[PDB]
Amino acid sequence: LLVVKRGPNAGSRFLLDQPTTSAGRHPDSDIFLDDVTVSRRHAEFRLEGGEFQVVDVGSLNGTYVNREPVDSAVLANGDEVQIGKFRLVFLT
Amino acid sequence: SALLVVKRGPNAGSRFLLDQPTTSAGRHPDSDIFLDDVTVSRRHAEFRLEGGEFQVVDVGSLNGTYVNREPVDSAVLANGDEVQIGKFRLVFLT
Amino acid sequence: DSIEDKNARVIELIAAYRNRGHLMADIDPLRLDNTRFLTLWDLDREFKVVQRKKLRDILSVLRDAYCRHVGVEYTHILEPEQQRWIQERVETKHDKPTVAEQKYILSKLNAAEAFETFLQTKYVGQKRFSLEGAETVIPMMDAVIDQCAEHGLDEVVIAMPHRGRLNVLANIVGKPYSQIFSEFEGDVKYHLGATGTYIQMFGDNDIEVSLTANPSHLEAVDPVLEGLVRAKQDLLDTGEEGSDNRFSVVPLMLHGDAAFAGQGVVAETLNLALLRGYRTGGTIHIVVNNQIGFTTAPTDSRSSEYCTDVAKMIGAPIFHVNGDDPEACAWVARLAVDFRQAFKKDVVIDMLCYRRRGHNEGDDPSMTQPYMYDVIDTKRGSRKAYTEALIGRGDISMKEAEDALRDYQGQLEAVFNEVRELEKHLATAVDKAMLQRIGDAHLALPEGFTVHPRVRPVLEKRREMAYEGRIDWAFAELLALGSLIAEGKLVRLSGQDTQRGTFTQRHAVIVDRKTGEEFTPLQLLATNPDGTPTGGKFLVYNSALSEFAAVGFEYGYSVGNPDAMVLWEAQFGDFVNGAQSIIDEFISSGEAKWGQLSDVVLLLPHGHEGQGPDHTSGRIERFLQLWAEGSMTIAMPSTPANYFHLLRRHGKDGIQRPLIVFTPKSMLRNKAAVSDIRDFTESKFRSVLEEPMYTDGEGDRNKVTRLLLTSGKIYYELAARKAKENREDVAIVRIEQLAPLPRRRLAETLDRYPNVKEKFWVQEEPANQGAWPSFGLTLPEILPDHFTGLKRISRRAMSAPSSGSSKVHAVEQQEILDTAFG
Amino acid sequence: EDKNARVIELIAAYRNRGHLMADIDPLRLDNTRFLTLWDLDREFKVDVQRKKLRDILSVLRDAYCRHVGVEYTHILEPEQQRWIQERVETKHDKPTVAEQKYILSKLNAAEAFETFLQTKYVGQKRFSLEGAETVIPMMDAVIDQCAEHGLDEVVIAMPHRGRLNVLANIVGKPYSQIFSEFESGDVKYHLGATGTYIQMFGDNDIEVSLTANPSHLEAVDPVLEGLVRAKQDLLDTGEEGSDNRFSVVPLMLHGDAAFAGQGVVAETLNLALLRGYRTGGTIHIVVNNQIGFTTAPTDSRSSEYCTDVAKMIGAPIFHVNGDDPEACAWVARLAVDFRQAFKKDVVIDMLCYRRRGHNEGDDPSMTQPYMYDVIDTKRGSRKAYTEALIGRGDISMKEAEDALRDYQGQLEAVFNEVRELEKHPSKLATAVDKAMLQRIGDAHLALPEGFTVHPRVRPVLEKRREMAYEGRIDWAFAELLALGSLIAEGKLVRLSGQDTQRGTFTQRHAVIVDRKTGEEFTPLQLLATNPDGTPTGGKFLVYNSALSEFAAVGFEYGYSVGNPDAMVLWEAQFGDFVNGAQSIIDEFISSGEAKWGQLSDVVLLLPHGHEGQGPDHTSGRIERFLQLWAEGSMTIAMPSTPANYFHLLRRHGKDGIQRPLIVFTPKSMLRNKAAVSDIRDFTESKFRSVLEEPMYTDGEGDRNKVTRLLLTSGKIYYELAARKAKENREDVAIVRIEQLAPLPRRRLAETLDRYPNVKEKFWVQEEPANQGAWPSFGLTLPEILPDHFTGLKRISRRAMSAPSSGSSKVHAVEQQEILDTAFG
Ligand SMILES: Cc1ncc(C[n+]2csc(CCOP(=O)(O)OP(=O)(O)O)c2C)c(N)n1
Ligand SMILES: Cc1ncc(C[n+]2csc(CCOP(=O)(O)OP(=O)(O)O)c2C)c(N)n1
Ligand SMILES: [Ca+2]
Ligand SMILES: [Ca+2]
Ligand SMILES: [Mg+2]
Ligand SMILES: [Mg+2]
Repeated sequence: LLVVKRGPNAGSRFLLDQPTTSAGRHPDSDIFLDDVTVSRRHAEFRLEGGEFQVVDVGSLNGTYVNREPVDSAVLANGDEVQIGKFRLVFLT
Repeated sequence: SALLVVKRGPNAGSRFLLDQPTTSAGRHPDSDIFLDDVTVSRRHAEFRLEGGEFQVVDVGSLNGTYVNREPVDSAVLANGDEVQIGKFRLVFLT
Repeated sequence: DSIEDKNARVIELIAAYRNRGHLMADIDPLRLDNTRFLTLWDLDREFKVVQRKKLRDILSVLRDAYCRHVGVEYTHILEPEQQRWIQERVETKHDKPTVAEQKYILSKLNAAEAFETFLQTKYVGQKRFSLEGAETVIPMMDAVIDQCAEHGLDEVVIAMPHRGRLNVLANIVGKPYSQIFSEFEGDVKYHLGATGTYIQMFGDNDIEVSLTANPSHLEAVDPVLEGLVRAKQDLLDTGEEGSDNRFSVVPLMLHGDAAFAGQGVVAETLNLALLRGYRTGGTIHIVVNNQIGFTTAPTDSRSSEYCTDVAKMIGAPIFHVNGDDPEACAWVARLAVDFRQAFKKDVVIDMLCYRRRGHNEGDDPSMTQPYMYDVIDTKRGSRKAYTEALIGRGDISMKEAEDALRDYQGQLEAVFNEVRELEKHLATAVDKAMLQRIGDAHLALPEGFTVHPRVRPVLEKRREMAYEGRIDWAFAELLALGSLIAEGKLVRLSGQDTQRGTFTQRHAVIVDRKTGEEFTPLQLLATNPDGTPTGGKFLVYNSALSEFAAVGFEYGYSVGNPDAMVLWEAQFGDFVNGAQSIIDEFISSGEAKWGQLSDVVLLLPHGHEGQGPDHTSGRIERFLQLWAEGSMTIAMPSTPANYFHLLRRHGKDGIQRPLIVFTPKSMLRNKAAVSDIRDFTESKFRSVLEEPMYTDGEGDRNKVTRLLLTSGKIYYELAARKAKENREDVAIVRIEQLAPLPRRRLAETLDRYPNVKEKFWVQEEPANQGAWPSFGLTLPEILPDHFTGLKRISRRAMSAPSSGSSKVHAVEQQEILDTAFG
Repeated sequence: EDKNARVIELIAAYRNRGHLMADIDPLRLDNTRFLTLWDLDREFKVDVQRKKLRDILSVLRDAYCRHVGVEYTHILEPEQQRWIQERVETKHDKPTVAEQKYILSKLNAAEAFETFLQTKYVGQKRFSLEGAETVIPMMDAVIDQCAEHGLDEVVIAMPHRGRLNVLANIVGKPYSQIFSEFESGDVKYHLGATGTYIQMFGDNDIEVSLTANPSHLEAVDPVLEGLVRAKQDLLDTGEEGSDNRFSVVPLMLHGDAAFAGQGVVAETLNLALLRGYRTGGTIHIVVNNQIGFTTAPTDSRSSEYCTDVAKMIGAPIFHVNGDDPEACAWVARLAVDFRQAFKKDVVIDMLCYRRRGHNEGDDPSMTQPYMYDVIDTKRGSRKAYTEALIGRGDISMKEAEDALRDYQGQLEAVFNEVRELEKHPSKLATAVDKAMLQRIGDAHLALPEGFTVHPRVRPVLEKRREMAYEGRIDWAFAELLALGSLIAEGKLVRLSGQDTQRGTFTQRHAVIVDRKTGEEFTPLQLLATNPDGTPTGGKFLVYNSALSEFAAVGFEYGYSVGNPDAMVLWEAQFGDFVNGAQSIIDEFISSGEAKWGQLSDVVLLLPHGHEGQGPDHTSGRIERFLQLWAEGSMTIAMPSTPANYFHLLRRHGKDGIQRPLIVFTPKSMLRNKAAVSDIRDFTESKFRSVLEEPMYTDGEGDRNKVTRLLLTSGKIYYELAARKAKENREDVAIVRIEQLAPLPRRRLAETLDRYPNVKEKFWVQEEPANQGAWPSFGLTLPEILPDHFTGLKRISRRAMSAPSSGSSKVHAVEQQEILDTAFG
């Protein structure tokens, strides 16, 4: 589960219950993050077995996990994910 | 008898005859030669004739009296001399 | 030459770079002026600066600080601590921006260029508003707002002209494309106000970002922006009339190079920057300097080196920056905010750029500027140039450049997609206690205060009037303002010498005869008898000697705080023509054009008294000509009580509409022009007034065969002539509210005079002025059974408001009275 | 080494900031206003000289910290900084006794005049120069220095304070004229004047003049500049002259609060170095009495000095102590020398005080108790200077008595004279021949050798030759035909405005730019030379203005006043921006003749018309100009044809009458193919104040079939005419009123009598009902012509608080509604 803590859609929740969950500015994204700071294809939330992973898929402004830039990271309960100006918290 | 011609001033070209013992020149409206300008004191100068000899005398003006561009208290005038009273320039002729 | 001679030249060289290095800086992205750009053995010699440095190292610091992409002007500043602050931040080795910061700037350049491409591709006639060649103003503005959010400020209020406005709306204010382009046809959207929330990309804060409405009149909005920001600061209790000195509402004023140098309102507005009644704690100015003004070259636009030189008027630091360097642009923007925060003073950013397209459609700018446009045709876009520079320096990889390109395509798709989806589908009366409390306030002087001997009788007369009557005009005004403050209203009153009053009548502020200390009697009404605050306040000021900037500011203030009572007073109404652009473009028309509401009051001293054509008229006729239903209230009250009710009605009606009042001069001291206590406690505003002999006396209206309709002070002279001749056949009716015309009240009043055989509109003004041009035409139309055959009695038509002779005035005045009773 | 670095920085500190410590305030209101001791006798190298620190300090304190505060290190030109430095950092020769006595004589006249004014009349306190009398020897020193450079004229602009004093003691006007039928006060506080100044010590005379002005402070500033520029162009001096002397000098006076608060000050400074507006430098004098009515300087400005705006153009600023008339006269002479050397503005801030209150009965201690308790201790400038001369031994007690007698006499001179005083339209042809049209057409193709025309400009040049010989003359060419024929007849034509060289609507091309070199070519300048090679005396002065309305309109009004024989035209980008110059329109253009007898022939060109471009690109506010009009003040027109515009301009330029002309000009009508004129309209016609449809004047139209008359003005005529042609509406006629003011009453009556079967008349206009010509015509036409216009109805847009709707779709719907109503 992902809850938006910062952004125009603050308080919005998104369920992570698929192998791949796309997050970006593309209107067909599983998590549509509508802002100029978010690339059309920005990140993906990948589920393999019991672990949830965030993957940057070539965005301009990058993907941050707990205020650190990442290419890919294994997510853990309470982690903050930053996609453009959006700040999301990952919950179990 | 002598003449004063105004060469510089609002009344340029004007002529004044010097044919009496004293001829007053100043801003006082009763002057024999009324020189109407802020640079001319109410009582400025006098042209004094005695025995065919003409003399210019400063009678306590603020801006003084000049004869041939030199400041004077009194001077014996001679044909062609330039007298300056305030901004007015007059030539003395015989 | 010795070491002593060498030193003297080194210190002079350091001063030369600090003073004039900006003249050599690489600030022009077009490099149009080619001519723009101690011995060699001295380079390795050390010199005292309390450091020791080689001349080559001194030169290196000076050239990097003053001669690269930033030209700094600051040695003109008179405050040495301000010069030192700039010097310390400019004469240091700078830390290169991180890759994340560079990519963020690129993301903003991507959004700026994608928006311009959309605008120029989807619609016709957008070329004139194009930001192409000046796109770096978007990451610059973003850096200004982000730095304000970094200081934890509350709001940034923007004012700007058309160029890049829709770009700013989307990429700075954050408005959705569906709202920006909603029913898009230039468009009215280029003039409308907006609000949004800015979220820091790298920090913890948010900040409100707004944009004020404006006409096409370049720079006219500058003082409106200042007033709006001040009104918001006063509400947030920040700044000059606030408990904190944060000035947490920031004006961000955008300009063009030709307009900034040529429009006098720029100087008038800069002149307000440190004034107690007008300061906003410093404005951030951005000049979009594309080195052209339509077809006009800078040499025909200004008489100085820079378009920003007017800002030297108030000792503002000036930063000339190269628009092709977005990192230098963002850095200058952050430094400007820091300086504004440290010293509460204006900062000017001159962004040197170019205008890629022609000024209008079909316009080939090489017709008048062939050299500039042959150079522009070789320039690559700001985004492609910045992308290539990042690759060249190795700041980003080719894979990251491809990421940036895909981001740009996505920015383009986002706007085209959304627009594609959009195209598819109350009593004003007060009690006696209230009057008495305002009267008593005038004598509740601080302990040890020394009233001037000529002011003391005014204070005592006001207590006397409050309890016994014969209330004069000046006291009735303070009774209105004072009762509003006691009811919790903020009252802001200003104008030239407005604290005392031009005619020594107001005394809103009284000055101690021995110490110069000030006392404001109406401020005592901000506190209830029990000691609790009412929430009300009296903000009264003497303005600068301006009409355009001052009227603009008061309009702006009323827009920023709709709950405030805002009054601007002209010295004489004859000088309000200096603010004609504010009257025409904002006050009279802003509601119909932009939905922007204002309750601003204009007080215009008016009346024919023989003081000449510049001390007679507030031009009633011009304000009546501008009027249209629901735009303004226009009045000329004849009694102090009617003025009192007019102001209280204006302040309590819950309607935001400007009020224009033609106020008196000699009628201030007319003993017949006084009001009874009953008029304040048991009456209301009277749009139409009858003579007291009919309402309070034994006058017989049925004897009246000639009706005189009028307005203002001439009423008293007409009434005196009627009393003198005992003329019961003549009645005088006053129209107190000139607009909207009180049609119903006027018809009901005239019906009370059944035997009227002739009607005249009587006025002091020339026939082509005053109320006659509009009333002569409108009254027979809206009331044909009352005003058909209506005739005029006035001064003859004149090209000036009056004669320049007081003797001619007196003869003309008597002629009007003689004609009225002939 | 560390000591030299300190000494050099100390020298720079005095040069940059010594003015902040100078003894400039005669009231000394601010008390807080004002390397070791062993270093005082150490020698240091200075620019190459060797001087003791005490001697360096002595030169610096004398140059920068005495009665003169010098501001010049802000100047970007180093040669200008060096010039000031050399004249300020030298030991000055004390004035001679004759010079000191001359200054005293001028202080005597200034104070004697003020005493007279305050003693003889009531209500003169507001205009008092008491406490600022030193501005008279200062102004006298400015004019004397201009005469010393052998210049032709000094033209003064100033507000009310000390005006009658200036009239008498500077301009040299007699008391019998100044005080004639004496009563903002008397009208003489606003009137213009001319006189001749004679040097007291030199060989030259210089004309001195004073321009008229309203009470609107600083509004006259750009009018002064225009007048000076027009006089300079006449004397072939300055920018458009064979010499670079700029031999006509603007002397601009101001007050401290107005100089800092009025935007027109910055707008006017901004013109100072422009090719179309420069006058070779203005001498500014600020009468800084450190008050503005009841307002303290802290509420008037956001800067240290009231003069800080002049830093905009890098002007040197001299703050001088008004209690030191020698320093004041010296600063005045240095200012003239700097203006002569660099052709740039100089500002003199004269610090003084206001002895009396700003109004009668007004005690200024009510609002400024501290300042006025200090002023009450101040002795008069004249008594103070007389006493100082005695104390220093410059004059004897006998000479002090001479000075006192002089003062008493200055007093008597004015009282005695006043007591004695108290006891006592050409209508010649505007038509030109075919050869004249062809010559102006051919000029457009007579390009300099090697000139490269822009490919989009070349067809415009060729079309003008084609139109000149074959007809269908468009609006833009008809204008240049008018201006060109006037230049060929020997007239000076000055045309300016925003982007006026090319034209806002790319229609004028008065100046064409070489595609390869940027060199300029002006086709109409070829008309300043006759076919035989001799000059006509005519000239074409065409410029792109600054982005100003107030200063630019003021300048053009001023220019026409300065040269009544010039054709002067100012063009608005859109007529909607002329409200920025409302103070010039109201205070000068529309009213100056009735108020001051000051005449102007200035032309205002205002692009106007409802085309759906919004409320700031639609109206020049015809209604405001018609409201301002009164008989003989202005001509107001809205021509519908290029030939009628041509004749209107030629009538205006050749009538020998100095009266402003207001023209509501077209935008889309510039390219309206029906809005073209035949050659015969230029060669065999004249200006037509009222126009009928050509089918009645030239065709076979039957006026007797007309039952509905449509009276209108401007471009809507063509839309009305095309709707009449489409529907063959013989029952409807369209009459145009080309001249809106003065109303062509007799011509309009004679025209309407030609339609005997008319049963209804309508005034048709694009503008909202409360705008355009309807508010004045709806009221005036039924009164001036009751047998023709009783029952006259209006067809227009509904009344609006703005000139138009902000929607082009709403515009188009409203435009069609007017046409449908007109033919309903
Ligand atoms: C007060 C005013 N006067 C005139 C105009 C007409 N006008 C529109 S754009 C323009 C030139 C603007 O030049 P600049 O300030 O450099 O801005 P740019 O268009 O170059 O951004 C002018 C004169 C206007 N809109 N407002
Ligand atoms: C444009 C304009 N606005 C207002 C006024 C009203 N007014 C007359 S005198 C005065 C103050 C003048 O102050 P300052 O410029 O210092 O001149 P001073 O009277 O001190 O010589 C004002 C506001 C005016 N005449 N013109
Ligand atoms: Ca209200
Ligand atoms: Ca004429
Ligand atoms: Mg520009
Ligand atoms: Mg003053």
